[PDB]
Amino acid sequence: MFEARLVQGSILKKVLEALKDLINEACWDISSSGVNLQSMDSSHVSLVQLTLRSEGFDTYRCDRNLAMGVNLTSMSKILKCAGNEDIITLRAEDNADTLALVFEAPNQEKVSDYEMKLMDLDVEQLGIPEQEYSCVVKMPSGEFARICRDLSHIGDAVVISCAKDGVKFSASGELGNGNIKLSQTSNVDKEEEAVTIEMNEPVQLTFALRYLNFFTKATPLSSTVTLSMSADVPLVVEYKIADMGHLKYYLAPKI
Amino acid sequence: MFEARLVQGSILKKVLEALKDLINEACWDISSSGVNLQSMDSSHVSLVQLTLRSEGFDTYRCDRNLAMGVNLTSMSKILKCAGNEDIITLRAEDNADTLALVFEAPNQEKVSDYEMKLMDLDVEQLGIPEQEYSCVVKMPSGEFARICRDLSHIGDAVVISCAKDGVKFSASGELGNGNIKLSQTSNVDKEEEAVTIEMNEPVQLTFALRYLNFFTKATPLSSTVTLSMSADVPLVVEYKIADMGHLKYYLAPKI
Amino acid sequence: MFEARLVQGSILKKVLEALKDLINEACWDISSSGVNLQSMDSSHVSLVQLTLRSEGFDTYRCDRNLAMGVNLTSMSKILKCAGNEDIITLRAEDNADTLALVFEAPNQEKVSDYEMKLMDLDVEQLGIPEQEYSCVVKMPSGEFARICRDLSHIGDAVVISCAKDGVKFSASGELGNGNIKLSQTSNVDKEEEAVTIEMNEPVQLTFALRYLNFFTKATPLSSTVTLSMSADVPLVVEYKIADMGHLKYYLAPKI
Repeated sequence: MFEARLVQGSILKKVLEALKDLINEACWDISSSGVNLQSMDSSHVSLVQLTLRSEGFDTYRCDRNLAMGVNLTSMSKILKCAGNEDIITLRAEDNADTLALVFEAPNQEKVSDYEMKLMDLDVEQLGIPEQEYSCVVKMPSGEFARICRDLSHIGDAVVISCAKDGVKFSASGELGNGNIKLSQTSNVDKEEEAVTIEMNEPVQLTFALRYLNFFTKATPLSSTVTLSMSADVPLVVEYKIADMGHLKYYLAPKI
Repeated sequence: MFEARLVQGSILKKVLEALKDLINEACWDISSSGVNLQSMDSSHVSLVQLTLRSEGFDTYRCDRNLAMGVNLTSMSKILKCAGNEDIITLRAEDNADTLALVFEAPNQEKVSDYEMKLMDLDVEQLGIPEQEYSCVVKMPSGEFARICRDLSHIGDAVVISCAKDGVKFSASGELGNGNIKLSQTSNVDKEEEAVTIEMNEPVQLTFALRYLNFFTKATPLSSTVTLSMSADVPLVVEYKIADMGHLKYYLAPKI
Repeated sequence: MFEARLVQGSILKKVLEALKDLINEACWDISSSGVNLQSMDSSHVSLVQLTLRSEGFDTYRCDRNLAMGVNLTSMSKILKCAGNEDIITLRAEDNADTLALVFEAPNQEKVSDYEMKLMDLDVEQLGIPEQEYSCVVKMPSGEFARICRDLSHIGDAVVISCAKDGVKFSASGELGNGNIKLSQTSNVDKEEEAVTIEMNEPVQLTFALRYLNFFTKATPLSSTVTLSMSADVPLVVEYKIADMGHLKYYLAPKI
């Protein structure tokens, strides 16, 4: 038996809401150390890596490594039947072709029990080259979402320029161009309002806005986001999942 | 002649919003004891029965029993035009076949006078007698609304199974299957957000989920809903209309 | 050079919201006396005329009259990017391309520099010249908005009847008919409905409700609206924008 009881159900709701548009199907690599997902998106452009560590779960049980192939659109639909404050328990027999999802209200008067059909899929594998990056921008998650959205009216691509004297997002198109300059803070007082740049050398990279606008569906999961960049390698957009792990999205620059 | 004055016109806005999707035209039986509507949907699976007592109105007079044929699409349109806190007055002179509806804004600035056909058409008048039911379930209306909404993502039918210690709703379909068990809870005193059962013998019936989703548009009219059920007879779904009367939806099971 | 600055970002946004569904490509006349926009809408039915005097901006400089051809949907989008508390700067250097729109958030965290390509359109004009009208009605803007919206459920045309009593809007279609009567009560009254009317002779004209429902998108720009009517000429619906300027709509009555 695999069995994982997650007390804050909102978290799994949000993860599915952040993945279902970008990718339709993917295998859930389950083990004693946690749950891990790794997939390309459905247009073969970006890469996604999800991690939810075992200890994040209130109760956790994994007799042996499972791989469950999963339609995320169906999984999301089922999770929309969960409340935000439900305790969600995930359960699969060792080689069973189903995943049960139990949504307990907090007072135990209402209990829901769903049994999802798996789909049978060939796993993907990479993980990408772990790297020391030139720039690391930490910033509010709501601010990053709004920027990508604003600039998507102007252009299909965004140039992210970092230097010592700031970060800048620029886009360009048929109706013109725009530049959004977001200043580092010093003493912001809260921690989650900070804009901090860890800079080694200036960098200027171009990314497809369409894909960044997918990545920002993870905003509910965290109040900050970090962008790690270096020349000619994929951007990582990282959202922390409430002490349990993370959702990274990798994207090639143009060129 | 007919005239009924309702100071809390918000109630009548809620009833028409409850009726307009399911039923398109209906007979309005007006008498000195009040308003009684009764109709099948255009597909013959369900029946609605509405009752508004004369004493529920601020003023009421009926000279003359009347069977006004009414287009509920058109009446819901006109009611849209009413303020939330307008006084609503319904009116019919005699050998005129028109229903007038007068909305007087809260601080007598503005009177709106509306009038609609009153197409007296070949119709019905059933009733169907008092039955004794195997189960009667009372529960919060917003909770029944939620279970019908969520299960409609899974299948197009719901098995309702009643038992001493609770009621279950189960559905099955494309993306897998689902059951929601609500427990009898007692409490009472501080609120009736309870789930109570009255069980002479257990019941187990399948119903059309889309119809139950029409019925739940009445959710805003009452904090609770009752479900009376028996083998082979139509389910009743009752909503109380704040000390003026009731709204009952009737649905026959399958097989 | 042209340059204008405003603290009231919001007003600009509301002007574009109120124009952009009626007209696509527009020509802004920028002179030293201010900004002027005059155009038919894209169906050649109604006429719009916007005026924003130079004094209404808290800085204003214009060397040379410019005719800046803009797509109003694209400019509404851009202005959607700005904080409602943002300081806005409009800037152009004289012709081809660049209108620059700069949004500076209140305390210096964020600056947004946009640049809109201008197309070459001729500066229109015609400026149909003023008149004394049989009848001039002034009323709450949100009440005028609500009357057009509601009657649009009954009919496609409204008949405005002005009289010493007050003003009456009446519409008629398939479902039946409706009239709304606002009366002149005296003075010193709490209700915000002091409908006032300056009158030479009762008028009675019909108007397409589709277009009136375009003109009420200006509702946020002012709390009152003034209607000016005579037989055989266009209605004028005027929103005064706070001694900054005005937005006028012209619609001819049905024959």
